[PDB]
Amino acid sequence: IQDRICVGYLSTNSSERVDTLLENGVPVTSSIDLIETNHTGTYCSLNGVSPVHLGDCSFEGWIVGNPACTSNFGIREWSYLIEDPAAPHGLCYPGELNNNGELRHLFSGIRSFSRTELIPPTSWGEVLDGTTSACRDNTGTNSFYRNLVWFIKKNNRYPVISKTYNNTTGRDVLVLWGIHHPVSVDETKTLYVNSDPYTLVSTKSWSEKYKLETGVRPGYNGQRSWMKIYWSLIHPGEMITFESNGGFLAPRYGYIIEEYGKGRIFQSRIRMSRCNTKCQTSVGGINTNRTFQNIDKNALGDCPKYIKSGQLKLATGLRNVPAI
Amino acid sequence: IQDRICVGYLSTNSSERVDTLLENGVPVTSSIDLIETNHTGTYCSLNGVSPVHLGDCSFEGWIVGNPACTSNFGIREWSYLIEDPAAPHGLCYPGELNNNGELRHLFSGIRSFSRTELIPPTSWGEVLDGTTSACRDNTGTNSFYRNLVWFIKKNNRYPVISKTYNNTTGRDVLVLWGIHHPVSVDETKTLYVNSDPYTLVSTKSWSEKYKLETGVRPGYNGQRSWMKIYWSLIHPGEMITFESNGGFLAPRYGYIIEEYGKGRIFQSRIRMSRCNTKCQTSVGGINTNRTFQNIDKNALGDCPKYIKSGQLKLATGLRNVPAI
Amino acid sequence: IQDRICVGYLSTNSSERVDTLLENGVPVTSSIDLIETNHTGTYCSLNGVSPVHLGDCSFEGWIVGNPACTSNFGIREWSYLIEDPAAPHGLCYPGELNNNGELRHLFSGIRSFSRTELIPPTSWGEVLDGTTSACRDNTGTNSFYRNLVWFIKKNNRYPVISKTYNNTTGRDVLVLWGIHHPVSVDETKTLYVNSDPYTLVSTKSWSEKYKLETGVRPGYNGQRSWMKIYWSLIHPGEMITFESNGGFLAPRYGYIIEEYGKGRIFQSRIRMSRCNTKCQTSVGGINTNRTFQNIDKNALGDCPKYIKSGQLKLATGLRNVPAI
Amino acid sequence: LFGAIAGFIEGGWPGLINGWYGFQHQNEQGTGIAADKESTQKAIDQITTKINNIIDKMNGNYDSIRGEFNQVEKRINMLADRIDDAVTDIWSYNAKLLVLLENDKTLDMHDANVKNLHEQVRRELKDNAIDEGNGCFELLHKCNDSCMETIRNGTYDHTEYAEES
Amino acid sequence: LFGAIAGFIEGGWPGLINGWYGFQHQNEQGTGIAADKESTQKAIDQITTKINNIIDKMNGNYDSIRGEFNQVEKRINMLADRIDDAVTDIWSYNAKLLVLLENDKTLDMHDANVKNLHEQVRRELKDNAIDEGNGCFELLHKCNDSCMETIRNGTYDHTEYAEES
Amino acid sequence: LFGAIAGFIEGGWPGLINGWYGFQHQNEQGTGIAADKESTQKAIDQITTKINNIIDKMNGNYDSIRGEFNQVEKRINMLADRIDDAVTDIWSYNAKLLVLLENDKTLDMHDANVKNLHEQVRRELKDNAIDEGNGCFELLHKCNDSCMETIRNGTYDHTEYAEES
Ligand SMILES: *[C@@H]1O[C@H](CO)[C@@H](O)[C@H](O)[C@H]1NC(C)=O
Repeated sequence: IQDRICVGYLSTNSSERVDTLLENGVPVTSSIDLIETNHTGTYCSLNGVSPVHLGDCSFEGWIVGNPACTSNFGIREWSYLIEDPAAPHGLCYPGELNNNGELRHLFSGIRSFSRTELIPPTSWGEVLDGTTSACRDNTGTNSFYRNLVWFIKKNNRYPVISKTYNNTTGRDVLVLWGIHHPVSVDETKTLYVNSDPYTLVSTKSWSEKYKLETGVRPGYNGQRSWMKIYWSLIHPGEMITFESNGGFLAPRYGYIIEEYGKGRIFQSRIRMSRCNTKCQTSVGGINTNRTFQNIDKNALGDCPKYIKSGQLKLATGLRNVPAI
Repeated sequence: IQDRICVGYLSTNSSERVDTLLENGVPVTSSIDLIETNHTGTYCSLNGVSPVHLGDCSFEGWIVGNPACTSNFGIREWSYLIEDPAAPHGLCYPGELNNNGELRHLFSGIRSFSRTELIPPTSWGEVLDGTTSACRDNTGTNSFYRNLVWFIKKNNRYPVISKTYNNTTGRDVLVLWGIHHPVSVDETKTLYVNSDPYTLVSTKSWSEKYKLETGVRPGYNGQRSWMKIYWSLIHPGEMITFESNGGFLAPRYGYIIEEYGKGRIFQSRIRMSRCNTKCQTSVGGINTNRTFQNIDKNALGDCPKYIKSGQLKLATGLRNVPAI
Repeated sequence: IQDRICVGYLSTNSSERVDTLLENGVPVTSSIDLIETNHTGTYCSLNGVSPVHLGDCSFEGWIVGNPACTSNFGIREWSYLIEDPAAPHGLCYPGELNNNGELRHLFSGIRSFSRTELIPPTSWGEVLDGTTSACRDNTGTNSFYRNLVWFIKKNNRYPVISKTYNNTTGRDVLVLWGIHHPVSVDETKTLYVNSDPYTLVSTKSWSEKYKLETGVRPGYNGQRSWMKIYWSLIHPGEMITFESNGGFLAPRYGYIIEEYGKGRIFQSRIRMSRCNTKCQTSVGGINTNRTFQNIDKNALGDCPKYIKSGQLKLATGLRNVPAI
Repeated sequence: LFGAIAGFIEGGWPGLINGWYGFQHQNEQGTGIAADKESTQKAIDQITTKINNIIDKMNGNYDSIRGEFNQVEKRINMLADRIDDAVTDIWSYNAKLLVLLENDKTLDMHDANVKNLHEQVRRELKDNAIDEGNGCFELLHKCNDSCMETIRNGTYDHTEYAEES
Repeated sequence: LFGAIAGFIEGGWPGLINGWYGFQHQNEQGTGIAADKESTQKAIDQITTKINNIIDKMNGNYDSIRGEFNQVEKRINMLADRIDDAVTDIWSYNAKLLVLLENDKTLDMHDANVKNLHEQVRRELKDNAIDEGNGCFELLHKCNDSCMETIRNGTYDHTEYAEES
Repeated sequence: LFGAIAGFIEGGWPGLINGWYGFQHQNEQGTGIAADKESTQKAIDQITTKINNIIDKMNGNYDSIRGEFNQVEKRINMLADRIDDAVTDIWSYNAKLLVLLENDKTLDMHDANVKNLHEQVRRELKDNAIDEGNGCFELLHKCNDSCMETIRNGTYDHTEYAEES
């Protein structure tokens, strides 16, 4: 016969298949996966920043300083929060945190955090500090929230106390105060002497006046009265003044915050770890250069986009058609 | 001449045209429509589940049990609600439903619904039931909201009444109560004897205290006083206690709800029908396998996506070029 | 040699390049830009409608009629608002505007606007008008907000005053009123005689009762008391009644509004101009037929979509491959 | 574009039954039209797969983004409507563009298919036929009804005819 | 890709006036460059239709998704900004990808157009010319200035020349 | 589709090393398989650019659209989830469709590449070889191992062989 030369293409031993718009399950020589399906299954640090586990405490009890909770005094920052949905500790004394939804959102993740003493606990005047069997500390001693001071009568007299805070930090500052509503007018007399006491809280943009709402609540622990805890973000250069003659949980510790609301409160019951990823889900940490993921719609950080899809194979090679 | 064979393609008698990216109005042999343009023009059942027409009543009057409204006692479920925007019946007694926007949203569509008696209407103590000419029933007799009981003085005495509810249903339960604000301190004396009566409502997470706000309102029907109706969702295992010595519209009937907020409150004045579709719009029901629709942006259920577009024709055949 | 004819294509002197999916920086003979990058750098009229500059006043002071602010009496419409973030004038008397966020949103841009006198300032009864050194006018004379009238005791007597407004305009009407909280019960006696005065505001759908919250606020200018200003949108055919015996900032001027919330409150420190564009950003006006823009995410009107991208070049010509 | 449809084959055939692509012959004994079930069915399968893919992959939730609001919560009501409208605008543009894009590709696919069929026949005949440049082939030898079928079914052998040419 | 532009026709022609595709001839009496108004205009019409479609179909509302908020409603303010940002991210990716996709198709369209023009000329000449495989055709007979025009306008008849070949 | 892969070249070559497209020869002195580094690398570069473009252009923020809410703000909680879900549905459909669309184009690109390679070889040989219509070329003259290389590297000259044919 004669000399001959032929043009051809690659064939391999592959079961690799892709779908095209015009055809299903087309054999190809090579392909890649677009969707990330692998994760750590743990809580990791997010881009170099460790989260904060709330232990046995709810966010509410943690943020007001429940003595049974681990203190947040040493915290500098957090990428996200880890909370047990059935946490035993919260507001140890029967009460509610006002507007806690917003606060949760703002404290989901903060890049700059530091507790600070707004007003000296003894600079208020002639009042005593109240502790309770409802808020015992790590020891067993009667105590109270770290961030608040329960002012009561001293020497059978409750004077009109008034202190103010000046935001000089240059950043936003979270302030907490509270109102105690006794079981009866008899108890507010026993605790604060003054009949029908009030608390007036004001900035230069708003002013709130609180009065007592006496009654018996179906409480927990030992008590049957009710506390309402409020909060406000004080902006740089702003000032907030507190004046009261009873039933007043005074501010002591506040928080200096910058770059906040950048996180998430995960309630997932997975384990914390030494790993570090750029994307954290409620199911595990993700570390991939892929831009899609079908693992968990609940994700935070520099993540691949979550999509509702099975694996997607991008063809790189050619149609794998077998040898003549 | 010689034998010959030719290669060719299909031509037809079509005025069918499609647009391509490079050319407008290209003749093709066949094409399909992507957008659904046909509907029933009626209110249909949505995926096997019938809606609920509110008749001559607004949602507010329906949810509190306006005697002139048809009772919701027999309802088990609804896919959506049908409401006349100019409905004559609502809160028959001069008043307002607090946070009605949220409630409307939560009751737009519920998969599991059942009315239930929270607290026995006679288990409260020594009080009478108040009826009014403002809330007459189907007969013409003086009555009141079905879900609430208007407690008044009995034998010139209004005792401190206190009952509590325990959510044992395993599902979320909607509870309604109310505060009546008389025209003057004279009327609260006539109705409740007690000067400056109160109502205290509490769970283990929150507590509200209500006092009376006396004054003359520019009311309707016969009355000139004012009622405020509040509500709360009680979660499985939670309890809510009511204590009052006057001006209190007590809870009687609540609602056990599961899988809610899945609906819509249509106000469109179209007719209800025996048909059943997988997509309901405010203009009619849609039943199609197409994934787009340009009929109505207001749509609920397993719908084609609404898009702002005229009909879109996908070419299936080839360019229809006429015979040589 | 022989006669010959050749087929070829265009080549040019271009450094013009585009990217394709398969190749970067491909030379082409011609291309166009998809993204608009040029703007006026000024505040322009938006589609024929001029904005409104708030001068030295915040929106709050402007909307209640701070005497130091330019009056809005002659305004007919506005496409958007221009506000200085550090505006010296606002609520001249120490106070707060309730729910100002919503109001800001609703007044960001209005197509039909006109101030109107709800109730005659002298038709209220036996009361005097109060002016203050805190709210001086353009002259230096003591005055007060234009839209409100500060009613005080006349001849040592403050009678129960009651007037009502009927929305007959056919459009939505914004109404403003206010409550004044004196520094002490002594001041409310000096100003209003009556001990524990009240204000009752009601429509046929809602009713609010206001009482005074006496106390000393860390105020500004001369005063140390506190004012709270409230508002409500009265719908066509609705009526709002005011009854009070002290501490009441009565409504005088309201606003008739149609097609609102269509704007934006720009706080950018750029200059206003005689130009007219169809898209206004916080950085300048945009006038282009292009559908994309990478100038400013803050944009209002008939705009190109903002995208996070460098310039995008669409190839029109062919691959520019040089001459043989 | 592949230059066949409305190109060198300048017109279509009405009376081409049950097919998109086909053959037209003429020997001493008649004429002579038949669809090519092979390339037609393969094309039908592709269009069907394309249409199904476009529709079947839209398996998400596409009803309105809205809630219930009273007359005092206008802002949140307006944001909900604006967001629903924005999502609608994304789908609107993608729908229009996809149809334009795919109609372009569908038409060119058909063009490519008949061009490939034409090339397939040209490779069969080789030197046994003259390419008239209009979709037709002039045979240099005689062709049975049987011979035409061997061309249509791909099994035509140019060696068993090369000499009459 | 169709193998013509930057393929077997390895370079472009500077000094091709008012056209994308054209002809270059040489007979005993000169040279010899002219655009093909037919295929050039048709290509121009397509690019114009494409560009207009891309732009005209964006007829929705594309300004910011945002509202006015005070300093006490941070959460709703953040969600509004995040949603606006997300909508922006969808348009950003689609814009970039569409341009990449279409630039691919535009370039290949031009490649296809000149390849179809080359094939169109080859079919005219038939055996009356040698295909040099570089976009050029060597005529086996002499060609008038009139003859060149009959080639350019498609009306060249290979029968009225086949014998000088 | 370009009719080469799984077309007139009806099968692939296992044992084609370090390449997608290549040559298979046979002269008196052996055989004879080698990849074409030129067209293979160019194809590799394109697929790499395509894959990188698809991934690199997604440079936005794609984590969840959600916030923190208490049990009393259910409506705003539901709207946030619905919006996040809707954004997710847009990306889901685009991801699936893009992969289908691009797999279509990737396969056809390969088909086009080997077809262009085949045409490139056919233009080299001209009349010095018979086109067997299966990707093979039957040489009319003898071909050195050196001669085969001149064909593979494009530098084969048909004049320096035309006479043995
Ligand atoms: C802190 O507040 C006081 C009270 O007026 C003010 O005088 C002082 O200027 C504030 N601090 C700073 C940094 O200005």
